Amino acid sequence: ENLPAGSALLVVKRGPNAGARFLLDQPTTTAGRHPESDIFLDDVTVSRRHAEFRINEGEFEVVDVGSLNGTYVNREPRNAQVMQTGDEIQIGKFRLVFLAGPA
Amino acid sequence: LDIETHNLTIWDLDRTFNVGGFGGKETMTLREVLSRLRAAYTLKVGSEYTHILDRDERTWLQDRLEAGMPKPTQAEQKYILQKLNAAEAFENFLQTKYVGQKRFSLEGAEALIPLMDSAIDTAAGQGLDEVVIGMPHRGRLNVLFNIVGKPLASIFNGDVKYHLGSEGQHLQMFGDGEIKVSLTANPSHLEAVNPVMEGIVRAKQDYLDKGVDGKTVVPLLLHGDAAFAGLGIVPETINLAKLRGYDVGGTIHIVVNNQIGFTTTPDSSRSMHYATDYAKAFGCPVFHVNGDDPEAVVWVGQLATEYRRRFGKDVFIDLVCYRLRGHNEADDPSMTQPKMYELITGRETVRAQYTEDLLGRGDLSNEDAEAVVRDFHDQMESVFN
Ligand SMILES: Cc1ncc(C[n+]2csc(CCOP(=O)(O)OP(=O)(O)O)c2C)c(N)n1
Ligand SMILES: [Mg+2]
Repeated sequence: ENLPAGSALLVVKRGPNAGARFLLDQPTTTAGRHPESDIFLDDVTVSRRHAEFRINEGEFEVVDVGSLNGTYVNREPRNAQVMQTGDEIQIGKFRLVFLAGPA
Repeated sequence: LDIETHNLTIWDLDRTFNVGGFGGKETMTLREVLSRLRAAYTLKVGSEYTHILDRDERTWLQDRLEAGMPKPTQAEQKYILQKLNAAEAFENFLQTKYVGQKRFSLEGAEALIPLMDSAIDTAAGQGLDEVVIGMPHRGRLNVLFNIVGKPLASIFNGDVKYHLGSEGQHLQMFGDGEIKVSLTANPSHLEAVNPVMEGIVRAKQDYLDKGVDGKTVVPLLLHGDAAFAGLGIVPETINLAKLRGYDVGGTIHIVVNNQIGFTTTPDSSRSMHYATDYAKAFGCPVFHVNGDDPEAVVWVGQLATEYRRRFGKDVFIDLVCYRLRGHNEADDPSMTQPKMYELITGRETVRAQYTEDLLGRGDLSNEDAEAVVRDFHDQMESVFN
């Protein structure tokens, strides 16, 4: 919409902090239960270091960094995946939706 | 249960007999018949169901018990290990950071946390609205943090924390279900919450107004073994279950059987064989389960919640565990029961035993195995920040 060019957005569909918005605009962004995480998701089901979101030549990827419960993209377990708009990402009991920006 | 009592010998083990549809077969050998009966009725789950009078509800239980516990997936297995890690992490924080909490310890009975979670999750998948919990002191703060979902800040800041009520939400890991969870207030007088909790559930059902086909608020009630057999309020409240103004669609009962009162043993506590023998007066099923086999505990929770929704009657679970410490802060339990506390002192925990069993069935990869170790350190660092 009014998002800067080359950026993207994640929005919490289901979870305690539902409606929260996060901005992907730097080469690596960390997500876990560690209090110094970029995307801080406090629950027993999330691991301290759980996944990273990486932007490489204007292309957005999710990567599992060794969690117990794993990461799911559209109710299917994955180790790495390139995301298209409107994809559901599950980290623990949190469910997030990915929205791209202008090119 | 001995083959000699029925005039059969070792010489009959490999002969074939007509069995009338047992194990979905017309014929079978005595060796095969004995194998199946022992797998179904003599391992980690003991069932009492043949006293029930209705033929359809006796056959439903028979078919499920003789099919056996389904083999759980790897994902399911790791979710059970994460709940045991959280339970034990919180017990350690309470014992170290605060004093006079030895009375209220859950050490010996940590499988309670995955049993309660199994039942609440099964109810969310059925599409129901709320679960109302009533219980005594033992394990209360653990249930507030791991089942209701309150923050640590809220718990640790008139009357004490051990008697006030709370509310929270339960989302479903591998589904799309949500459900409310409530905890009722109570005094130190044992079993006085039983009738008060039932009344709260009926008022909430009446407000939703969904008719006889409804009954969408589930009562979950926790007892101790000595109080359940001894106090008369317990059977007085079960007698209201099927009456016109009082029916709430069944109650799931959990008796925590740690084989001791305060300084008193079961021999001097009851004249019944089991503590859960009031069930045979009211025509309801009983499941006895070993508190050191967590996969069997999660199955019994599921089966009990499914029986309530189908038949609308009460169901009783006996969780056989032990009490690691004494009831007082500074009191020796070997003073009165020395022989029992020879067996208890210096055991491995249920968490430790289950971790050793998963890492020795060779299902897990190298990357997967490292993660199981690191999970217990994560839960600890989180609580002690
Ligand atoms: C009505 C009533 N009678 C007696 C007591 C005293 N009391 C406090 S704890 C306790 C022992 C209860 O043992 P049990 O029910 O087996 O559970 P445990 O605490 O061992 O888990 C007793 C008798 C009480 N609190 N309330
Ligand atoms: Mg007891």
